Amino acid sequence: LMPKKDRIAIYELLFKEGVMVAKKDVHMPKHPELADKNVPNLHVMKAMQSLKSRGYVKEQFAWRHFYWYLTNEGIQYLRDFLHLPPEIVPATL
Amino acid sequence: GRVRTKTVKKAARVIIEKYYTRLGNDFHTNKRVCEEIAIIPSKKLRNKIAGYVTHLMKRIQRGPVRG
Amino acid sequence: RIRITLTSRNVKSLEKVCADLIRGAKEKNLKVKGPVRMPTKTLRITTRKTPCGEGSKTWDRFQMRIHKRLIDLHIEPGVEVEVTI
Amino acid sequence: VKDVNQQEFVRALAAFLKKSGKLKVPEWVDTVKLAKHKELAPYDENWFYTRAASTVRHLYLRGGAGVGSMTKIYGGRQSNGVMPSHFSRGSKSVARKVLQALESLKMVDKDPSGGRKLTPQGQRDLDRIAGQVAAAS
Amino acid sequence: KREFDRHSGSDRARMRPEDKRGGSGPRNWGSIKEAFQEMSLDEWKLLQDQN
Amino acid sequence: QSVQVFGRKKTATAVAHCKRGNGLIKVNGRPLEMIEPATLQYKLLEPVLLLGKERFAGVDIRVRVKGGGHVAQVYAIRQAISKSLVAYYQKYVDEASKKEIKDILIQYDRTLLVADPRRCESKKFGGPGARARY
Amino acid sequence: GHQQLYWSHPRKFGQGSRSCRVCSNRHGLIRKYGLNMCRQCFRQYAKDIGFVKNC
Amino acid sequence: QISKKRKFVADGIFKAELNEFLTRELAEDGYSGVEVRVTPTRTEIIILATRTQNVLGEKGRRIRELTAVVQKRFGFPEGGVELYAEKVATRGLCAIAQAESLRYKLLGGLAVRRACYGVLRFIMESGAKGCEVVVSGKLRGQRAKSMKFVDGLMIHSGDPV
RNA sequence: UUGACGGAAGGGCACCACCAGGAGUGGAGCCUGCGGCUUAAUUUGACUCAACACGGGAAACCUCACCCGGCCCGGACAAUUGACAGAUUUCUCGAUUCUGUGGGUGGUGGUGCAUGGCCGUUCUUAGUUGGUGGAGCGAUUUGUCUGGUUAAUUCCGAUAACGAACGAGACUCCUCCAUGCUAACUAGUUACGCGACCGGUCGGCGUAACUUCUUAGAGGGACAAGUGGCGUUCAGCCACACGAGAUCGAGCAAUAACAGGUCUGUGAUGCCCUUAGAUGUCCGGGGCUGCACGCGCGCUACACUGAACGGAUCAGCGUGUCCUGCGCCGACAGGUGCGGGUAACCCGCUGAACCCCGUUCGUGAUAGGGAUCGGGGAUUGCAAUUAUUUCCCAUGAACGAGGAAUUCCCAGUAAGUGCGGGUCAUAAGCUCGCGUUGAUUAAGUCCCUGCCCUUUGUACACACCG
Ligand SMILES: [Zn+2]
Repeated sequence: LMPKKDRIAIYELLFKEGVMVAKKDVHMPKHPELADKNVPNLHVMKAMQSLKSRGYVKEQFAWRHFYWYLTNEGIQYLRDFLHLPPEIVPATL
Repeated sequence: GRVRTKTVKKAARVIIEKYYTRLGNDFHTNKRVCEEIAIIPSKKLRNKIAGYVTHLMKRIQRGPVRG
Repeated sequence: RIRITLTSRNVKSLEKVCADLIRGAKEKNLKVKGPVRMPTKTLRITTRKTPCGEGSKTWDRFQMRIHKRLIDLHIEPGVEVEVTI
Repeated sequence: VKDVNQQEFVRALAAFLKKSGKLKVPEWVDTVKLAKHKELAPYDENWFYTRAASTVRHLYLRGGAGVGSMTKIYGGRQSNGVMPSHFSRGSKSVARKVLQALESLKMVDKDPSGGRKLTPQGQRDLDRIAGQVAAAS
Repeated sequence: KREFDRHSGSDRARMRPEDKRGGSGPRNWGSIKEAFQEMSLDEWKLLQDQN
Repeated sequence: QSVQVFGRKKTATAVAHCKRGNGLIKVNGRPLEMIEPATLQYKLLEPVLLLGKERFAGVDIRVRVKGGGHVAQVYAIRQAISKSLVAYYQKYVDEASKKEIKDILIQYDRTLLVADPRRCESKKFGGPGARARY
Repeated sequence: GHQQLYWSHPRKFGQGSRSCRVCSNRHGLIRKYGLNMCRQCFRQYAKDIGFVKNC
Repeated sequence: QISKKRKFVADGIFKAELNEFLTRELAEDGYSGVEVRVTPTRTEIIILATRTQNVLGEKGRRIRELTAVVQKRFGFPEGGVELYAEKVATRGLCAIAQAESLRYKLLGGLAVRRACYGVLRFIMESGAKGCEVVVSGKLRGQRAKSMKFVDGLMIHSGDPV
């Protein structure tokens, strides 16, 4: 349960670049990349968990951090969720 | 505990059987000969080899060595 | 006057770039001060070998040596360079 | 202050410092003990003259000491009962009040760099006592 | 603490490892036999906010 | 005309500055007979009592010591003074007078001219010290 | 008032306000030289950091 | 402003975390370590892999995803870190590459004697003076078995190891 | 036949064995760890070496896994949010929890007898294995041995074996010097001027010479080399001269084994179990500190070879964004302002302790011992009560070298002595290091206790836990 403003701020950042990182810290007040927006770090790791469970994102782990990558299924889903044309692409494409 | 390993003794015998004319009864002279005619990766091993060459050279002058 | 600080964890690669710095600057007719060798620093870490408490009190000692040399005139991986005035 | 025995030097300098009745000698010299690691007060009644003679002697040898240094100079072993003994610094107020007492005699002044050093007057007075102990030996 | 440690406390495996089917089988150890690019989202947020 | 010779105990490095002049022997500015340990006062006077004051009556010696303990500095001072006179008699006096000094100091105690390499051993885990165990 | 109560215990010191940067473990931690990793994970990454055994 | 004692440690902790992250990521890509060359201007990461075509994406997107993941994890500025995937030769002389080649034959379910003996000869023909493969664990049974495979000579003690 | 084992024989080695001795431990108090008791819980792992100051485990909360109370979902994926008031009524958020059926998830939950990885131990003992040749139908054997020697299956020698590999050694890091190089305003010396004091002192100030002291690079040096003696005059040993040394201290460490430790180090992990009235998770409070007791590592002692009081005088390892210097306040513990140091720069010439030199104390349970308690001052922190530590005053216990037993140790070693690191908001009676002072005895032996090897025996081979 996260606000719709914070729900799209995580996806826009995930779509602006091609990757998404987050330290496994459910008690971290603000995400280091989403510092201007009052987005709790728990919302970032829990919103990316819903994307992983639907084949949209693949994850990794380096001792405290997740490493999320937008797949071809996830790029098209965010393209419809953010109401974007087929013309835009992430920074990794 | 002054027993030489087979690495020291075997290398010393091959040096004599190939460079008997260059060696003598002086360690410091044989120490420089073995440094050139043999590529020894260590200096302590060279001093052990050259020191046993000097020992064997004192035996050759009195008779044949079984090795 | 420029002071060049050179800090590395391996003396061979640290003195390799140190000699090339002195030689590379001596051909330019620059009066340079010799390489001042700072006292080496050994980062001691004495840990317990076993991941439990059953080991026979066997500790393992680690070292991380940081050699420091400065050059006062008027790069290989593992060597840090920092110039001053 | 060298060329003579330093243990008889501080005893003769304290006698000169007591015969010259100008030292401060605070009121609590009868109640205080010179360190937290000490069990009893000094046996000698005139301990403030003995310490002042020894303090000005340390400033002759190593100037710019200060209160924190004289606290370390006069430190010692601290018995902790059934626990092992450690080093303990001396008294800070005793070291501070004995430094200000030497300054009233113009023998010690504030060092420009660090703490307090010896004055040309104090260096003269210490060398005079150093000559008396040499002739008396 | 166990009295007889070497005595296996199971009827499925002893203290000495015993292979299944003598090492033969797919997931077994092995028997002793003979075998040898257009604009990104940053630009889209400007084109939609300039009108 | 002066030499600077060092004498080394465990960690006591005493450097004697043997320089021509009168019979002056001082340690850190203090006279030789004024060092705090009076029990070891004769150990510091062995180079003078054996060689005689006439050999030291032409050179000033100013020893500077640092490191080690009280006893280590004693053996380092007497070693620096012993070798500083030998090194002085070698570069500014004839070699015959050097052997006349060395044979007196070596026959009495070799530690006046040769430092012993004994140092503290590293502590091993599982014990209170180097050798002892728990 | 759960937002003012969840994770409201002051954690600015002690063994609870710090953990291993490798496995989130709070025991056997090594705080020297800014390692901030438990004693069991340092032995694993000793060569990768640069700590070798000479004696 | 960080001291040199903590700086050289922080440089080693970064290389330790960077190497381990690439093991869990480039496992099926023949990853065999990295070389971090830090310069005062920028930092370049050299990835060593036996299959470089997989370290790079279909058009070079995975290499873009790794360099974008490293700049965000370690606070590197945009365009401040560069990753260069390299190809290591003589795969038989790489212990990490041969451990991956053996692991991908075990999960396929061939054997532990036919698989290790096959990977033991690939190392010997690659110019190695000696090899040693040890497979421990449980397989087809409750009890764990240790299958050791040696070839040539192996130095165990001393500094040359 | 090869292993394993033996309560069979022989041989050998090792201060985790002995001998000769040192310091002890066991006795006292106390600090801690483990049982046993008690307990809403007194989490739990480990129990001969190879459990018991161990899990780097010195637990105020957190840690935390235990106990009793209350929230929270952090319920992937295929309407609902918060909240003022007081002990129930309103307002607010807006598709983000929609309730169920699916069946994810997380554990300091079980299983170390399902495992990985590390580690301990066998054993840091010297052991282990190809090629070719030889013996045997063969498994296998020989090499890999009667003996001598060595720290060592280290070597010589004997020799159906010869030549080799791993281990040992070599190697790596260490300290011992080298007035010879390379260089040093983040190291110093010396000569100089300057200036304070009575030619001596000056870590009191200044930039020219150059590297002894300091730092650290390179290259040297030591190899039983030289001499004498003992020896298959071999392998080596012993004693000497020379010399900075005539066995220096770690690290690494084979074949192979344990039902050794660890699931409570891991987003190492199989399975089982618990899954929202939770074994998840958070926040309070308590516990792990609980005490008739039986033990294990330790500290302090039982003094005059000493306690005190005072004088004097010497370290090294190392750490520092927190380490700390000066001027003030206070009796101490503290406080306070101004400072320095991300460091060979500041702390810092690390003015350490023991020790040394005076001064009183005088078989004395005493100025030995400072345990147990009272009354106060401070510091750390959100908060110390079950006293966190610390200071001051007072209280002044057992303990007069310690039973049967038992531990460690051969030279800068034992022991004494203090320092630093780790733990650390507060922080050492622990441990890892460091220097300081500095010995007695021993250069030997299988007597004991431990393993190793050969021979021998076996109905054992899951291998005597047979
Ligand atoms: Zn960890």
